[PDB]
Amino acid sequence: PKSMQCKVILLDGSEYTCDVEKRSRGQVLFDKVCEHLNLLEKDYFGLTYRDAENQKNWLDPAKEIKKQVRSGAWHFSFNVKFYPPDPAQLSEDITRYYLCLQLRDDIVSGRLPCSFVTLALLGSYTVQSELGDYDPDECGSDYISEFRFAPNHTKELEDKVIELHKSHRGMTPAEAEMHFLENAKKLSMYGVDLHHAKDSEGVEIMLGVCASGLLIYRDRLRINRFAWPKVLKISYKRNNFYIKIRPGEFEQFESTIGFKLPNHRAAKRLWKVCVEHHTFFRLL
Ligand SMILES: CN1CCN(C(=O)Nc2ccc(F)cc2)CC1
Repeated sequence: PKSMQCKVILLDGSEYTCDVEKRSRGQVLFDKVCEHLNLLEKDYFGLTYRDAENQKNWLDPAKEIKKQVRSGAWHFSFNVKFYPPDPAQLSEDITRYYLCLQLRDDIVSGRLPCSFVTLALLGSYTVQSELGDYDPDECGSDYISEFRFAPNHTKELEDKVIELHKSHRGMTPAEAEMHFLENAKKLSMYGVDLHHAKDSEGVEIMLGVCASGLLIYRDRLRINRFAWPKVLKISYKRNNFYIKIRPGEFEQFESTIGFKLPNHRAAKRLWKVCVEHHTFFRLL
């Protein structure tokens, strides 16, 4: 029974390797990775792979791995797929831990923009969780953490992490990880999956997919929002993506809104993540 080697980049940056039968569905690999991670609250997570265009795609757990990775390597990342709006409602501390690891990469990568002060506060909770109580012996006036806190590190930011770390004496890792999440969850781009697009006029916009709905960023001023309940149908056709809005009160007709994506693959990818978010966040 022929098996393919799988390599999975974990959220701590280490690599998990296993074998699966070459006709295996994504769920088989996902279950192995989650068992490795001692993760029970699996519904928030997924595996990603890179397609022939180097775009990130979710591995569909219901479909054969081979039919998704096609010509590419059996190389994956383990990621948060659905960011919980209220991480305090998760059952297990270990779930919150993996969500913290993801958010730390979202911040360092610049996917999740963050003020100086919030970068320093999030850093201070990570330091408290991972080293415990502040110790002056380790950190002199010239201290620079090994910890990556931001897309760009400054001495000022390092100083502020240390100043806030001092305030967290007695804080336990789950407690510090919960404070991390109570701050991160409020950030305007928390759990927003962004897609480059053009409006029905050719104006370059961003489409954001998240728990609360579909966001349209037409620049720093003029952000439109479509809550998931207000969306009856998501469709794609060639390079175009469409949302069918419920009729407003006393309105005769549904309304359909159309966008232009980079290519057909990008339209199908945006369609699939919207359908998935709509289904996931509808239920809980
Ligand atoms: C396999 N499904 C996954 C979706 N669904 C669920 O509970 N979603 C959810 C929404 C929002 C939240 F914050 C947590 C979970 C039930 C089982």
